[PDB]
Amino acid sequence: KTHVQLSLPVLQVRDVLVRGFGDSVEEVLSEARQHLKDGTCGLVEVEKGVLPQLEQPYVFIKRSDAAPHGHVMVELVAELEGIQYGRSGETLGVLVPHVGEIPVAYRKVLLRK
Repeated sequence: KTHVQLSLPVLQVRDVLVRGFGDSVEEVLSEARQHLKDGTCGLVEVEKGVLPQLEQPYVFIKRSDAAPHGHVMVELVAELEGIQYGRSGETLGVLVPHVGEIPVAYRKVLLRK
């Protein structure tokens, strides 16, 4: 399927144990997609002071359209030293590995895969 319904655990930035997906734009997009498929991907909501506490390159989920079955349609955009790889809508948050942190909420998304 071109899209997959996912419920992403929303993590507090200070709880996150693994603060990025790797060391290159291509690697972080690769790893983000693998973790989304394996159900091992978390979401951190972006506010003042969040991104400097995480590791670049960043992987964002961005709204790709204006929400089937309550799932917002999203795609992946990476960012490294202020340059983004991909073009999309509003940021829903930054993706990180999930390694058993307790979430505060869930974010239902339809991931363009």
